[PDB]
Amino acid sequence: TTVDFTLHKIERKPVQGAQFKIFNVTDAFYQLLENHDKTTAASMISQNLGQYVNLQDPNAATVTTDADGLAAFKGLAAKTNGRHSVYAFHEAVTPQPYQKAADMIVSLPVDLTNIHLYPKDSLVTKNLTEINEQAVATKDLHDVAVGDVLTYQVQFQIPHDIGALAFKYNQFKVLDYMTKEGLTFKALTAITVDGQDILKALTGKMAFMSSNDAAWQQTHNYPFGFELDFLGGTDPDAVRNLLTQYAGKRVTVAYTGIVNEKMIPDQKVGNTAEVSFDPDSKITVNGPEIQTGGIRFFKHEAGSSKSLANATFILQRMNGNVREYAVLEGVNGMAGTYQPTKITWTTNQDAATRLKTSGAETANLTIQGLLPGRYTLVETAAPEGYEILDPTTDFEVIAGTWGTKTIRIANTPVN
Repeated sequence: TTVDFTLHKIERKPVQGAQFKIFNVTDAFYQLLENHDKTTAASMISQNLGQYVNLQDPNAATVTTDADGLAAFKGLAAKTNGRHSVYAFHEAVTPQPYQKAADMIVSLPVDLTNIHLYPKDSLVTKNLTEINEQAVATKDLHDVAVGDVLTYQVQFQIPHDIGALAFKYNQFKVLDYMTKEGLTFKALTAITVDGQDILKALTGKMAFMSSNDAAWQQTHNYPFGFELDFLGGTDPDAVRNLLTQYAGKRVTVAYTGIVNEKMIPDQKVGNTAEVSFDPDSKITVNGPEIQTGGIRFFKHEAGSSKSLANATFILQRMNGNVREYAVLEGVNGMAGTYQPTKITWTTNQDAATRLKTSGAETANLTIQGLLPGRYTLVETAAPEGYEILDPTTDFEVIAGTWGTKTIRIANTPVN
């Protein structure tokens, strides 16, 4: 009825600061057991854990590694609804410069009370390193605004025997993609190994494709992505010679992506990097999730539920002492539902974008692409026939959603 898990994060060197989260996936596992083997289930959850769990669940117990790189999870249940429990583990945030461990899983009993796990790192790794050229923390979930330039790094090892004849290696694929929309591929910014950029040597010598290319949609299904084959370009030989002199070393592929107006809230969007040396064998990792914010209002005649169009608003934010006001690009000829390509901020309120209500029934002013935190909707004009009731409506964009509810705002009829 009771078990313990002692996690040991080490990378020779122990690692303090790494936070782990435990997930009970007992019933998620036994669901797959109907269609699948124990091994196929065990791996499926380990591979794509976020498919089976909310990875940022508050209730999922979380602990941080101490000085010794050690993290206890005391007193777990052995059973779970008449099944021997199966628990999954996930490194939620990692300190610099360390990498994110693989998402390991265990099925009970094995019996053993004090169970010591040692979460090793994945053979492919992905991170969100920067947002608008400013470094962020390595964590499983990042909240984003529309028009943000996101910088990703996919890291993987070169085989020790890369220059073998048997040539042995004629393919070094690197495939990144997202299943759901939200990003557009901006650019490949570097390919570094041994802290030295080899992108200039490789350009015009690899195969390289992305979402922006006409050849992508016929060959790949996905809205965002890029494919990169080192040994499948116009000069595979020279590119193999280049890689052999860094045989064993860790290549990092950096690229930028732009958050677009198809990115919607209530939708966490991950990416997946796949590395393959042949069509037979792939090593693969899922990056961190990203989500954006939004909010809905209902402008109405006081007392009734009468929707009032052409009530003008500006969105206000605090920057410590400083008031700032939203400037929405890509919203020429929109009203009610605003789906901007970039929300940027100004201290001059005369320059701020005037948001006008539509007169739709359910909610007649929506904004997407917002960061979470506190805001204030300021009514600059009531529609003709109505005076303003309360000039400011302060609210909170909840992290990754449309909010807990649509915010009703009343106008007073003059007659």
